[PDB]
Amino acid sequence: IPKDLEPKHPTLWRIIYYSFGVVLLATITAAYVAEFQVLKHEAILFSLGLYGLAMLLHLMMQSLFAFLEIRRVNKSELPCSFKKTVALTIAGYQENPEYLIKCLESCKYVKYPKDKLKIILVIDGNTEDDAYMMEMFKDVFHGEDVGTYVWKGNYHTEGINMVEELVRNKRCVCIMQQWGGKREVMYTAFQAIGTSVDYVQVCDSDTKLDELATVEMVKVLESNDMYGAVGGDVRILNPYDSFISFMSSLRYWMAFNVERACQSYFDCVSCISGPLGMYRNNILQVFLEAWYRQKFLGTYCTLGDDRHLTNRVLSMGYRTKYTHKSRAFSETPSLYLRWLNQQTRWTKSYFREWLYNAQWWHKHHIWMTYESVVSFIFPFFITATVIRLIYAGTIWNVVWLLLCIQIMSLFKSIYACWLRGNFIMLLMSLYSMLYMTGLLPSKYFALLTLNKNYMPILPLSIWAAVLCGGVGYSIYMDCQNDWSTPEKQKEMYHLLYGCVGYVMYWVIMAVMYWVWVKR
Amino acid sequence: SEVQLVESGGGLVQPGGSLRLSCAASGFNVSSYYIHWVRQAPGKGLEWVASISSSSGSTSYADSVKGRFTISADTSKNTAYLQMNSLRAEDTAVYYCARSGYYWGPYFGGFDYWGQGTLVTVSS
Amino acid sequence: IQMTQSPSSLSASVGDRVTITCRASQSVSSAVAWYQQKPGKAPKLLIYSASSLYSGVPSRFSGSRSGTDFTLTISSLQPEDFATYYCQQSSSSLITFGQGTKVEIK
Ligand SMILES: CC(=O)N[C@@H]1[C@@H](O[C@@H]2O[C@H](C(=O)O)[C@@H](O[C@@H]3O[C@H](CO)[C@@H](O)[C@H](O[C@@H]4O[C@H](C(=O)O)[C@@H](O[C@@H]5O[C@H](CO)[C@@H](O)[C@H](O[C@@H]6O[C@H](C(=O)O)[C@@H](O[C@@H]7O[C@H](CO)[C@@H](O)[C@H](O[C@@H]8O[C@H](C(=O)O)[C@@H](O[C@@H]9O[C@H](CO)[C@@H](O)[C@H](O)[C@H]9NC(C)=O)[C@H](O)[C@H]8O)[C@H]7NC(C)=O)[C@H](O)[C@H]6O)[C@H]5NC(C)=O)[C@H](O)[C@H]4O)[C@H]3NC(C)=O)[C@H](O)[C@H]2O)[C@H](O)[C@@H](CO)O[C@H]1O
Repeated sequence: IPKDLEPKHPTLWRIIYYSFGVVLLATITAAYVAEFQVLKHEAILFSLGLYGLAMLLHLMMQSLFAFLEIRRVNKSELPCSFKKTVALTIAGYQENPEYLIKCLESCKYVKYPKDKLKIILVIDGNTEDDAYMMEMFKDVFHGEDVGTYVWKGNYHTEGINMVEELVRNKRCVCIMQQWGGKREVMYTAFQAIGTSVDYVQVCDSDTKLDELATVEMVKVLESNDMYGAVGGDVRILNPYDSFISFMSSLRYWMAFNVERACQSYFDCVSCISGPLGMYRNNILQVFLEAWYRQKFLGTYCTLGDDRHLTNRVLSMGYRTKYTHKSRAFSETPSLYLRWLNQQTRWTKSYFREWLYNAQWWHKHHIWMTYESVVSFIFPFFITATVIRLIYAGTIWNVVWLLLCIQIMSLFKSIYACWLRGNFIMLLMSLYSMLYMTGLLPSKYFALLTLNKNYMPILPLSIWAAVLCGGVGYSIYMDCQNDWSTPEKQKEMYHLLYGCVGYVMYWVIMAVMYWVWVKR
Repeated sequence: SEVQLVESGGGLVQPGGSLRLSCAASGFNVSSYYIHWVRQAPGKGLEWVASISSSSGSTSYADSVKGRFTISADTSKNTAYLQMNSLRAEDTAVYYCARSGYYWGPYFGGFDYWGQGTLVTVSS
Repeated sequence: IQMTQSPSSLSASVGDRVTITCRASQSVSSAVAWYQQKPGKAPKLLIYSASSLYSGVPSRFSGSRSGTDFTLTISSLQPEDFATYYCQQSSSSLITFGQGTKVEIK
């Protein structure tokens, strides 16, 4: 029944949106190159350029829009007539017997009528070693409509009829199928769902669900018929496993309650999270076959199936939303090279889906294409500025680069602390050393191997070697100079104060981290 | 434990009085299934009377039943109840009890595990 | 809403394939089920969702739908198959039963 919902003049809007994107990129590059100083004074070896003003304006507008969306969501209340059917879809491969039980109990004890909620769990690898998950599923839902099937096959390898009738007629269903991947189980569940439900909620085998997540998502979906998908806030079960887990939790809060909120202000959320997400069933059934059979210019994709789901939803003119009243708890890596592998995978999926997302910019707000362009072009300018200031041959240059990076991080952390109302977000300033060391080389590693474990060590080694050589060259070249001149003396009176401030900031941040974590 | 449904409270009653039939379930929980009351007049076809969904409170009746009859379900005894007041001479039939699943769409599942019949006679 | 069974009374021998047609004016989001009942006994479920077969029912019974019409077919009529067959259009807030279609013998 739903259609593409194209605009009245698709070609004109396409042309003007592409022209706007090209003009924005050209203007940003011209402002970066020109280095035109706006505000200046003496006795200060730094100024505010047009590029810096543009970045500050972008940060200000993103913060303002996120705050406005959060306030609007908080103020409004919705009926939730409780007349819509929901299907909770869980996929499992080898989930820990400790996390799957929590997930199943959370799904069972959610706050939604039992005659409107139907739970389906699909398990990969019916090799007699994965029956411990079906047994636990049966144990959790002993006194309900339970249908369990072991399918010696798959949808892309009878069983199909039994699977479909069990999923569409029963309430709690557990299907075990041959191993095909995360896409295979999700496709099997979506196809077996049919037209038996109105909304399809997607979950993982590890996510612990809040009791109000389903009802809040249904409430936000029922308000407007234009909405096709919605997400929710995702928390972390283990924020104290290591230093990486704590930073990951802070980054999760930031990316969910600032970036995603700002995107949802214009109803153009780019990605719906895996653990929390609701989709309209009719649109999903429309685009399911196309979504399954998608390749990146001749290569199958096994990454970012939630980002691709959101892209498919957006490609039909249907807007995606975000609500913070629905919460869930997931698990994040606590070890290096594993968080690094996850970040590399996410960057690969984002780069691969950027080209597909660029096709449907005309159907949504101009903020979508603006943010896509700026987020795509920011890291390259980051690297160029870093290289130039590193190899400029002055110690004050690298010191000021570090100070500027930390100042931007501190501004973001202060805004996050004010928005959340809680003070732990000041430690979000510590993500600068993680982004500048691993994430930046990982972006280029993902870009150079877009078509495709101790492998991402090499980009880290190259980046570290380049940085160390640059710092050594700058130190050598400033060691061979005469500082008796009154210009290098003002440079010295800046260097001393900057170093003192930098060390003091590092000391207070480390002390605050230890105080907040140890207690 | 095999699914069984037993009926109680049927008999003779003068017109205008009241009756309380009871449907005792065994082998399952009424909170995970629908409970329907179906009656068959002497020498006639089946007629649906009322339906109750426990843990949700959804009750449905018929045009010739609504207003007079009430349906409930007690989970402390794991039974269902049908209270018929303002009985008429036309309500004499054999009342059954049926179990079913839930309504999702074009798929329902059916009326599996029918109970026995209890006889109600409204006459002078 | 009205549910009409086409053959009110049907007679066939043993081994005869017999079909029963059932018409309902409300076929938007309501499932159609087919039940069988014998004298002095509670009805038993034969077919649900207008095509699926209940566990334990012999594979001779089958169900089909063609637009508004719903059909129940018995390929071979065994002596134990003589009973009264009923339709049911069951959705929330309204359930409607069919009537008649008593299968007899010559
Ligand atoms: C000679 C002459 O001409 N003049 C002389 C003077 O010389 C002059 O001196 C001055 C001077 O130095 O003072 C000098 O001026 C300076 O000039 C330079 C240029 O040379 C100029 O640059 C200076 O301005 C500053 O420059 C900075 C800069 O370089 O950029 C700039 O900093 C930047 O500001 C930005 C503005 O906001 C800011 O954004 C930047 O920070 C980064 O932004 C990124 C971003 O927004 O994209 C961030 O990246 C993102 O972060 C988010 C955070 O959460 C992440 O979430 C995100 O990752 C995504 O997260 C998702 C998620 O949900 O988690 C992921 O989704 C996942 O998807 C998968 C599937 O795909 C799913 O499976 C997962 O489930 C799902 N995840 C979950 C969870 O569900 C998703 O995959 C993932 O991608 C992340 N990435 C992206 C892509 O979004 C990033 O974090 C952030 O760090 C910031 N950059 C920083 C901090 O490094 C400054 O703002 C700017 O001010 C300029 N200086 C000034 C002051 O203006 C002159 O040039 C020079 O001429 C001389 O001084 C005088 C002396 O007298 O003399 C004159 O003559």
